[PDB]
Amino acid sequence: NNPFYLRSSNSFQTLFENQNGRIRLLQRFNKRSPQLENLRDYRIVQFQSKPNTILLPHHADADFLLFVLSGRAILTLVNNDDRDSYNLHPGDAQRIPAGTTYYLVNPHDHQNLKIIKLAIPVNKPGRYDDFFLSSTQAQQSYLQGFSHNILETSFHSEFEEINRVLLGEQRQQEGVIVELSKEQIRQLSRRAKSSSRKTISSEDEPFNLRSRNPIYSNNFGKFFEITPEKNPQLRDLDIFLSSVDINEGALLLPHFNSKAIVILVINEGDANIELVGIEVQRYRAELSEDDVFVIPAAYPFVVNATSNLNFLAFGINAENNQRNFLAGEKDNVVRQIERQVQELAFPGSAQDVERLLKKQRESYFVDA
Amino acid sequence: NNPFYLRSSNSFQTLFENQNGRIRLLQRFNKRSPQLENLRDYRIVQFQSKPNTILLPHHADADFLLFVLSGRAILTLVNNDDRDSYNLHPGDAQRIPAGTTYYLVNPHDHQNLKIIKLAIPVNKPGRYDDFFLSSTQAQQSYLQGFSHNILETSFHSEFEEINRVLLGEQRQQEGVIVELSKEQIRQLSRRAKSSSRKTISSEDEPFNLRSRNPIYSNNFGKFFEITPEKNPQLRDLDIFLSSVDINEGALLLPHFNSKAIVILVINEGDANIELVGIEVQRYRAELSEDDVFVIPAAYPFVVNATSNLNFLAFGINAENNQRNFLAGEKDNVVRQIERQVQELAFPGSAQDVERLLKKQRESYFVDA
Amino acid sequence: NNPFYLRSSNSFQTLFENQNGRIRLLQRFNKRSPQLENLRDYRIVQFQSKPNTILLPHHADADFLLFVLSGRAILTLVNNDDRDSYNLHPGDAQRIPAGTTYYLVNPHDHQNLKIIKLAIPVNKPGRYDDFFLSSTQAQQSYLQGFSHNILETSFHSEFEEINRVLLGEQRQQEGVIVELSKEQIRQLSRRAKSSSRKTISSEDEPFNLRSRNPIYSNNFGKFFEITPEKNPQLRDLDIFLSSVDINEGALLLPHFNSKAIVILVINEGDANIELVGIEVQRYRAELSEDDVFVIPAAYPFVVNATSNLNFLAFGINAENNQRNFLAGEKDNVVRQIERQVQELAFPGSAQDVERLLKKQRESYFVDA
Repeated sequence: NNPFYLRSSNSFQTLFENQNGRIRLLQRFNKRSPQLENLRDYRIVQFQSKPNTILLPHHADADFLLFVLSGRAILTLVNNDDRDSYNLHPGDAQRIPAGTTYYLVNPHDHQNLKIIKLAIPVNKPGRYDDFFLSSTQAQQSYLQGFSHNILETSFHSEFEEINRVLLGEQRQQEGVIVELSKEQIRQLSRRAKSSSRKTISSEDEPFNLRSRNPIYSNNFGKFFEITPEKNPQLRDLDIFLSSVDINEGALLLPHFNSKAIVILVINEGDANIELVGIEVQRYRAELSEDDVFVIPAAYPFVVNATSNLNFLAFGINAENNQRNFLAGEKDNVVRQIERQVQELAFPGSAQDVERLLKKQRESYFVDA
Repeated sequence: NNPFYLRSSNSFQTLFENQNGRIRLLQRFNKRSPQLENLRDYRIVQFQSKPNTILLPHHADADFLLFVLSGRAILTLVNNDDRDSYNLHPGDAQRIPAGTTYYLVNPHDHQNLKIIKLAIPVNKPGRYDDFFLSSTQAQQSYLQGFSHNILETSFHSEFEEINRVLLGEQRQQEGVIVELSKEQIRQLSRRAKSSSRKTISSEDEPFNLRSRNPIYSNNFGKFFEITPEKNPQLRDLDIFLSSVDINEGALLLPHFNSKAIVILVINEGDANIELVGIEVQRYRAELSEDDVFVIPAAYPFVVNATSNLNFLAFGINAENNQRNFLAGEKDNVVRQIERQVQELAFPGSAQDVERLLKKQRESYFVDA
Repeated sequence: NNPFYLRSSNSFQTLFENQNGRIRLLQRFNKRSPQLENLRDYRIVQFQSKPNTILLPHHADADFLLFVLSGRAILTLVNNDDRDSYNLHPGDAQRIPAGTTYYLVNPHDHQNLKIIKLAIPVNKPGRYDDFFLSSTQAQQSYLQGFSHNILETSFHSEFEEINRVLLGEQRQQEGVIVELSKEQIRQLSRRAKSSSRKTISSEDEPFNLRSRNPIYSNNFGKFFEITPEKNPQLRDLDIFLSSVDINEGALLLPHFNSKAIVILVINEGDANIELVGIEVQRYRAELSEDDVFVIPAAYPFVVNATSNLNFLAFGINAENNQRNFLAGEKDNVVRQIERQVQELAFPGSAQDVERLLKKQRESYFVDA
């Protein structure tokens, strides 16, 4: 019973699912246990869709920070007078302001589209609703919420017309993810602007973690990260994003984040995490794809890859976060203690400590 | 019965009242429905007073954003070394910072003074107290909480003297709102600064809503709005103000605010409102003068004026809010949706959708 | 039963205590009484250690605003690639960011080190844990929370040696505050930056409150105060500091803060305090060394020193706070009400109210 571990097979609630894909909402971080209370305004959403599909137009009373784990997506946000459309590849991230109507195409022919969105609801901490403009066997259009008179007046048309064309009270679709012809992807994709090296510090276009060099990278791992200091959209959310690769049989060395609260999601592969909290308490879990683990701020932890692994991290409370390592040569806080203090904090000579800590000649990732 | 509707006769508690005026406090938004949790920091206050009256000096442990619905006022904020007096007219808005001693005159001879303020308590979320300096048959001066010995040392006088002059333990007024002579309004007014075109973006002086052009206006209504982007006091509170007129028998077309939570207050007239939440849920209400209605962020709604109508609205969480209309020609999000997506999202041809969405030819306000 | 008085003897919990000093954590501000709910993210920590001692390296999931009440300290913050020592004197303040490893030396040979820190926990509002790197008879190292296998791989070493050097499962020390030699204090002191007049507005270094002229000073009292206006560290936190000396038999005149919530801490001496809330409510307490008292924003209060007195104040919600006195010549709000409104608000003529407010020729501090 590890409250910071959310196994994908029992921590989600399906919101919409059919033959074309699925939208699952993670359980609230706080309802499991009160140690995660300052995550109460955040939810994780998972979106997955079959090739040649579109998620129909809708908005939500929540900001979404979306990140493409794998596949390809056309994300099109439709404003009251304009339309922004973006071509997303793995590693691409983009903020969707609360209450923006958008739709989401998977234009690939064989690859499934895998998206995670950090949701930030506006009206009530941690709970929001999807408002679907469309009419569909799964859900009613929100335009159906207005009376016959009000609708007739607003559309300057008889109710029969507006019901036949918009609502369908057979003629309507089956779900909120539906299939596309080739011709329509051919037209829906061809206005979509793609992320670039020149977008890493843009205020509107999508940006990509992996388009820049890792902060740490050796023969055993790669750690990509983008922080509020570099991106104004992450600056506004006070969030950082990381995407880290670990070879099978290697680990990310024990470390902790000074002030950021980390939500990590397994994208591919499996891994063993150990987490330390306060006499000390060991928190352990064995993870697989779609699993979620949360590292409270300043709690040390380690990630031991048991297969080839990638995970995404969301860093809440991100501003001026420091990643402090407890082993290895680079970024090792323990080795920065004055020698006389090392002497008194541990049982052992200064030189006996100094020698023990110099042994691991590598940094960040090592072989296991 | 609609948790977002707050009928004026059932939703206000009277804080003070007598023959000269009255002050009432709206109920906590998050008590009425735990659906309005992110409004818990805010309260609505309604102030009304007769001609040639004054609300005596006091302060509160809340920020106020006050707005003059109708009538005329002199607002005087007293500082520890200074004093600022303002000449206020219908549409005039001003922030009173938390803990600022002030008093408030109705200088008019025949017109009642009607004011609404948005309260933002400091010590407890959504709860604050008024601290009256005056000693009055309806509340004790907060000077009276100090003991006799501390009073005498503080003021360097016998308690008899300070009691006689400050407290009167008859010689004191009957309530906190009391009548004024003509001579005194004469004296109290001749240093009051008035709002003006150049005050539209001050941090000091009152700014008037309806002194710029309306952002939408046609033959059926007018929509005045000032946002954080134009006025620095509104930027600090992160609030927008609107004032909107609607001719009897017209309506504000269905629309939603992308991210702003709106508290609206009926200033004059009668209206029916329809609000759509989530299968859809219809929330409907018939409103009149002094009633309040709350629209959560990204919930669509309509407002149908059954008599000539003016309402005031406060937008919580206002920065970069977008107003998205669902019908009419201008700022219509539905009509920004790509055509092939309209075909897949509604049960009807692409031309069938385009043809209906053009039928309504007006924007914003239409005749019912 | 004053819900704003936090008597030392029954409002603290001992976190650590041994022969060389002790750390204590004040009870939650809100668990006391629902009146202080907007202080639920804050906690007070009292620190005290004997001469020639050191607090062993640790970090916490909280920001600390620490303040030296009396004595001398070397504060060393160790970063992942750097180290920063500071030489602290009474009045010195420094923010220790969350998750910053640090150790705290008392280099004095006779005087104790009295420190208070304002904690702002990161993961759960108002609740944090200390993460000691050291393996001591009083607490396990958090490195012990990782498994045998993991620790071997990370430190490239057999578990016997890791255990034999860092953990020691007799060789280790008794508590988290331990004694120091004179060789060691020599060495830990010779790079220790010391606050001065060019750090008053640093974003990094200690700044001394008492190195500037006080804001109020006369023959009875001294009132030093530094605010977020002039120091970026306090600006990020939205906190002011004050330290005020009052001679025995003198008193701080009745006053309120407009918008700041004040946590005061008796450093040295005894005082009677009258607090006034809302008919009016009298709140009284006899304070002495280490007591804590909260003054909600906009509540008038008075400090009557019954022995030579110094206290420290944290002003939460500090930006643009105004201090309004209610007696004396300078910064007296009551003396700024127009004559005619003084005529209406008190049962005494304007001439009688004029004479009585003028009678206290002194300001801020006066003699009892």
